[PDB]
Amino acid sequence: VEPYKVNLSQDLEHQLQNIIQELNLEILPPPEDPSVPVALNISQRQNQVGVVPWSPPQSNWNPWTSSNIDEGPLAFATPEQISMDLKNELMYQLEQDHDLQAILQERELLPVKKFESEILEAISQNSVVIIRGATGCGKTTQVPQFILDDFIQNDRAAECNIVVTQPRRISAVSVAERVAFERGEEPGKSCGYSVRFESILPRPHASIMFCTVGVLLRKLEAGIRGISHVIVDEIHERDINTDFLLVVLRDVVQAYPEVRIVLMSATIDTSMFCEYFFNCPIIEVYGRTYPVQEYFLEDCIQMTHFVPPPANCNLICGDEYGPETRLSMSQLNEKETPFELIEALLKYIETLNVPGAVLVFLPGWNLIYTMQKHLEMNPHFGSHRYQILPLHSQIPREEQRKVFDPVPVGVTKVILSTNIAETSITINDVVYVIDSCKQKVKLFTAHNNMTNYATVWASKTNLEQRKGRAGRVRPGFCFHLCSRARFERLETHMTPEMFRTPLHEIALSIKLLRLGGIGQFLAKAIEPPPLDAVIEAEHTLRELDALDANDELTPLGRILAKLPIEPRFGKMMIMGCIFYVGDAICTIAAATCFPEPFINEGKRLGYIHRNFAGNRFSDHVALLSVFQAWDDARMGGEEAEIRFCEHKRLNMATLRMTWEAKVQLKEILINSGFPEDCLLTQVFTNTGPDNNLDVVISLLAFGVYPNVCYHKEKRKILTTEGRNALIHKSSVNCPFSSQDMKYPSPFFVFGEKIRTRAISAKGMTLVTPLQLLLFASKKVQSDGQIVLVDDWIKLQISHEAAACITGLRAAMEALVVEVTKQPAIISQLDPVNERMLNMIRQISRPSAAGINLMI
Ligand SMILES: Cc1cccnc1-c1csc(C(=O)Nc2cc(Cl)cc(NS(C)(=O)=O)c2)c1
Ligand SMILES: Nc1ncnc2c1ncn2[C@@H]1O[C@H](COP(=O)(O)OP(=O)(O)O)[C@@H](O)[C@H]1O
Ligand SMILES: [Mg+2]
Repeated sequence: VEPYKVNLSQDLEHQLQNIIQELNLEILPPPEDPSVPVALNISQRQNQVGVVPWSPPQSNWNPWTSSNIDEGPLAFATPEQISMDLKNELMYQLEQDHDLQAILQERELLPVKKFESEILEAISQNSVVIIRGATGCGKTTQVPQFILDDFIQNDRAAECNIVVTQPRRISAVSVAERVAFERGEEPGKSCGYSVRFESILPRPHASIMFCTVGVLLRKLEAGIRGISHVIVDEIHERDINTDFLLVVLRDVVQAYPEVRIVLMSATIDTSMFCEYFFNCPIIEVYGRTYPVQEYFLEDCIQMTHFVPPPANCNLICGDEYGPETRLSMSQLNEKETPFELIEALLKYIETLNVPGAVLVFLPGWNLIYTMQKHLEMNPHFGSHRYQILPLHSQIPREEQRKVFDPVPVGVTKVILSTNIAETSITINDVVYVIDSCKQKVKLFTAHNNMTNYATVWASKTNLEQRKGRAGRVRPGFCFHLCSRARFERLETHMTPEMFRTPLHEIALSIKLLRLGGIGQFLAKAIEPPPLDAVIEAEHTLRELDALDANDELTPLGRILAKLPIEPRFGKMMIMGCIFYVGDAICTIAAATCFPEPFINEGKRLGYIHRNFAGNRFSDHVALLSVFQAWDDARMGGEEAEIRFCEHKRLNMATLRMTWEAKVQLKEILINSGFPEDCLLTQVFTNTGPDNNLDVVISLLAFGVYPNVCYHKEKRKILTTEGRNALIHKSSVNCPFSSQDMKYPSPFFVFGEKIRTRAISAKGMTLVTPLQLLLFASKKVQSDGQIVLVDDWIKLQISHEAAACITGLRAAMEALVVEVTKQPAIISQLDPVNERMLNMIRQISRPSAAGINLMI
């Protein structure tokens, strides 16, 4: 499209030239001929292979707080006292609690129970152990208890502190709350969880800490201090952080052979892990399972006499089935889930007349919420006959526990669940399974910066373990919604995350923990990542100045490594602190770790939701506005909060988690030397002119880069690549069917590129051309009249202004490096550097680009 004109005032034009002359930067001269455009865009230490240090549990050391015990009963108490005190407390609890006895009886029926003696024997004599058994035997909930009680009953409760790693956030919290119940406790006594931005630490001795691997790695700066056993759960799922930890722990096992690693896996080939850990023993666990009659899409269409509404493996069909079964299946698009058939399959399950729950496997939040409303709109699937419980990570823990509840007699329990119900948790009374045969994976391509949340085909392993969910109670049934032809064009195993995930967050961990070369360390992985991913990670971190030319951790990189956030968002927060808008930026950063706090239900945003935006045309401004209004409503107590959150249609749980995350991000910046006065909550207006919010949007543009786009007409936008895309339906910038939005700038930075039959941009914020050139661009080529931004945008703007705004970028990044050496210096900055920040504040203003949002 034709270049967008930028109306820079003459006063601003000269101010930019002044500060560049004061900063001792030259204006790169124009090109001799417009044909050749000039580009305006402008330690000696090494590490060796070291091991993470280890030490066993002490009496006076708290492993969770990583501190000494000076005051309290266990201050200077002996290991022998503690051992008896905890034993006597447990032995008294068991005989005085008839409710705990009933629970302790349920435990001793679990298939894993009859292997207890063997597991304890293996772990006691061998460093590393693999506990292999079918999903639902009780590996996760019982093994850590067997190990703890074995030390308690034998008067060694002081010599036991267990770490249990889980792949998912909800697994670590659920299991903590479940094992707590199984000991008649709440989390905080002998059982605790530690996840990103949430923790209930357990007691200092005879304790189990359930956690995500990410948390554990961030706490290993000091080393594995005061831990006897490290249990790595659900290794078969091949979480990238789990794979990485197994590299770290194998080095720990070798240097400190007294430590006790315990790997626990579903029914897969564990030779790869066995060989990796020096041919360690494999304890086989198993209970009674029933043969499950497995059906494919052909069987499902024939048994139900189904007819769909008005390469592809549906066009291929077995010749042993009926003619109409062939013709019906043909009309089903395999890149959809057959919603109407699942509804018809539920009806068939009734006709069989054998009471049991139906576990439906769907990919992601989107298709489960679609399946739910689809059913409930049919009165037949009401409370009278049916109980439809959704099961994904983003549900409240109130509703996640309701899947385990028995239902009233003559009612069917249908679980619309994700891959969480595959191997992580087992549901009881499951006789029926409907497998969509799909997975939702986070595929990232760094060349165009596309976050592809794609629905892809599951493996034979997945189908085999999804089938196994039906055969725990009685002879079950599994309904695969994939052709017999498709089952052949399916892989044996899924691509492990290590092969298809960005490694820059693992690369910082490697350097922070001082484990040597990024490539050197990652070469020791059980299945090393692709070369191009390691090169990309090293390049990305060198660009941010997180690493130097020798690939060693800079003072900036050290901060980014300690922040549990995308390194680029980490740098955005550091810059926020220099501009004294740290709190706002910490809020924005935190918000990216949780779902949108707005309850939309799929439909476009109403008045209430859009009113938070103001005149800024920003989902990010809307989010900050919600937090300013919600934080005020909190002062009226817990009930006033619930009334505000329900009146405005906000997820109160999401706002609380985000705020707690913001406080923890703020905490790490303080500990890094940043002053508190640059992180104080500041009042702002989302309609009136506000210079603090102008800067916040500028630093936002830096953060989400290279997610920039240009608006065409209606919902159509063109991306960084120069390809057409759509404004997401959930955005405040998304118009209604008719009324076209007159945007005062066609430019937008945004959060992520959700791919669904097209390119859609979610979490959109309006930016001015000055912000584009300053923070939201790398390559800028000028021909004297027209500048070319990243070879996809042309601006009819002054050559001197473009070179000067590009000057400020380099000046700003130069200041960040100087600030990260001693963050205290942001309070007392050089007069020239304060004048450079004031000039960034100036071009941040809408007025500086000839725009008035009020009009
Ligand atoms: C609340 C508080 C007050 C003071 C200090 N710290 C915390 C805290 C918040 S979260 C947390 C944690 O996650 N600690 C933690 C987890 C894991 Cl998984 C292991 C180990 N111990 S170690 C390194 O492995 O020896 C330790 C501690
Ligand atoms: N929150 C819970 N509510 C009810 N039962 C549960 C809960 N968590 C686990 N269980 C039960 O514990 C048993 C084993 O669970 P788990 O330890 O996760 O097994 P594994 O890790 O071997 O697959 C199952 O019968 C399951 O139903
Ligand atoms: Mg398990």
